Amino acid sequence: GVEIETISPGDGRTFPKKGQTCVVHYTGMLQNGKKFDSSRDRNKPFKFRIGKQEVIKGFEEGAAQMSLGQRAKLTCTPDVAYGATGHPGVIPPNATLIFDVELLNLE
Ligand SMILES: CO[C@H]1C[C@@H]2CC[C@@H](C)[C@@](O)(O2)C(=O)C(=O)N2CCCC[C@H]2C(=O)O[C@H]([C@H](C)C[C@@H]2CC[C@@H](O)[C@H](OC)C2)CC(=O)[C@H](C)/C=C(\C)[C@@H](O)[C@@H](OC)C(=O)[C@H](C)C[C@H](C)/C=C/C=C/C=C/1C
Ligand SMILES: [Cl-]
Ligand SMILES: [Cl-]
Ligand SMILES: [Cl-]
Repeated sequence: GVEIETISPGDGRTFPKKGQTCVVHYTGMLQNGKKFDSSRDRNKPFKFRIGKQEVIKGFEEGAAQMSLGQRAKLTCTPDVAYGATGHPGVIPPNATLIFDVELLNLE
């Protein structure tokens, strides 16, 4: 599943709701240490809708349990990420993924 380790606490009150758009900054790396992406380096926060299966299960389950302003390390086992298939040309089969996510806003 998804394991969450807080980097900085959020407000402890405002969490993503049904129908809301999450606005985050993230950095992703393979558990071996290779960084594969960062919304921070492109200076553009990442947006996705809660409950719309837009992102991998671990990323959305991690964000759903975060409050506004929280930053956390999410460790995603392959069954909540890209599983046996991987993501073509970027994420191999059976990859555990680490995401550093900050919940910036809810729209
Ligand atoms: C260039 O960078 C890519 C993101 C890259 C791709 C490669 C991976 C390593 C990665 O680097 O992100 C990465 O860090 C990663 O693993 N991510 C991104 C951050 C959230 C977690 C994860 C993810 O789920 O990616 C996603 C993963 C790769 C695929 C999805 C996984 C869940 C599954 O249910 C979905 O089935 C459909 C497919 C990619 C996304 O987060 C993008 C935003 C979402 C989609 C494409 C779909 O949800 C699509 O469904 C119709 C939509 O509704 C979108 C909004 C429609 C519009 C037009 C498309 C926009 C595309 C934007 C693409 C972007 C910024
Ligand atoms: Cl790297
Ligand atoms: Cl920015
Ligand atoms: Cl923002």
